[PDB]
Amino acid sequence: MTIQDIQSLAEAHGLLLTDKMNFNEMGIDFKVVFALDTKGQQWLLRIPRRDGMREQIKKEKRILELVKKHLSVEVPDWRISSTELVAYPILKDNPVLNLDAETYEIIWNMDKDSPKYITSLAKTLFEIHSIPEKEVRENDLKIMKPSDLRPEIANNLQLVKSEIGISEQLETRYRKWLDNDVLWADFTQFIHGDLYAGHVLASKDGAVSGVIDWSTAHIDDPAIDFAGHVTLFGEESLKTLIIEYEKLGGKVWNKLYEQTLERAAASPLMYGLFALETQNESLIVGAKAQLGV
Ligand SMILES: CC[C@H]1OC(=O)[C@H](C)[C@@H](O[C@H]2C[C@@](C)(OC)[C@@H](O)[C@H](C)O2)[C@H](C)[C@@H](O[C@@H]2O[C@H](C)C[C@H](N(C)C)[C@H]2O)[C@](C)(O)C[C@@H](C)C(=O)[C@H](C)[C@@H](O)[C@]1(C)O
Ligand SMILES: Nc1nc2c(ncn2[C@@H]2O[C@H](COP(=O)(O)OP(=O)(O)OP(=O)(O)O)[C@@H](O)[C@H]2O)c(=O)[nH]1
Ligand SMILES: [Mg+2]
Ligand SMILES: [Mg+2]
Ligand SMILES: [Mg+2]
Repeated sequence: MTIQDIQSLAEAHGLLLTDKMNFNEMGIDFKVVFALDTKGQQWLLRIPRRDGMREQIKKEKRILELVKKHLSVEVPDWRISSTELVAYPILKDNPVLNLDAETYEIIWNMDKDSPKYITSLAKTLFEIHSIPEKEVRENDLKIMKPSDLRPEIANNLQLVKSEIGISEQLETRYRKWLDNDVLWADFTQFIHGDLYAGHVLASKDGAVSGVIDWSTAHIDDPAIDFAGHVTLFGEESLKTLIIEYEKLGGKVWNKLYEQTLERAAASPLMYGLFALETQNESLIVGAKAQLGV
């Protein structure tokens, strides 16, 4: 897409943009543009990459209106939310990490060992997970009960194995995990559902100030909101995060740490399931790579 193409799309939605813009291709769902309007306001544009995304756009809009009422940190304040374009004013701080546009390598915008990141991330996790189930239900978001989690993952495994394939090693791990009763919590809570450093905004000291990408939010296993952390920060950091979260009153179980590791390891299964649901071949090919087939 050209700069002029983006200017025309934005003008079609009442947003008059300068030609000063740069592109972020990190996301699978949306191409993002850092843009600047002729009054000097910085804008974040999210342009759907696939056909048939209208419902997820309207769902994410509803999610954001729900969560902004409950969180101390900023979330995107959508002003345009058509089937063609999503736009919100840029948030205050940079994400904790970015990908290098050329190399695609992680660029860290804070010291990853920042202690403030752990304590403030614990607080944000506590606030997200505190959102009342009644409000989630009233907003027509998916609610998974504890009894739903293992049957769903088992269905996911059968579907991915049948449609794409899975290595024998990954299958064995996933089936041990599904059978390991003590790992699974007896409660579910409202979660972000795609939470990792790429979606957390912080000042340079590591104090979390915002969370961005919200289409996945629903009630589910809380460990899902810890797996992205252990994937990039490691097991001892995860242990510290769990300790800080419990200090705030976050609901835990003895095996939350172990469950989080298995959720992190289930990333390829979740990617394969997502790719199949999109029906997008390029995505399915990428998932098949991670599945070891
Ligand atoms: C550092 C940067 C890397 O991010 C991660 O590794 C984090 C830690 C994953 O979250 C991990 C951890 C966790 C908990 O998500 C936070 C888990 O749910 C997912 C499956 O895997 C991400 C984000 C996953 O994306 C998410 O995949 C979901 C299936 C759908 C979701 N979105 C489009 C709706 C999408 O953003 C997923 C599968 O790795 C994307 C594929 C394409 C990649 O391999 C890409 C190249 C990643 O390596 C990455 C972006 O470079
Ligand atoms: N600084 C800054 N970067 C942002 C902001 N919103 C999005 N980004 C960047 O744009 C990228 C893609 O935007 P997302 O909304 O995550 O796109 P997506 O397609 O939903 O992403 P995934 O579902 O994770 O694949 C993010 O990973 C950030 O690097 C923002 O408000 N500020
Ligand atoms: Mg994203
Ligand atoms: Mg049990
Ligand atoms: Mg997203």
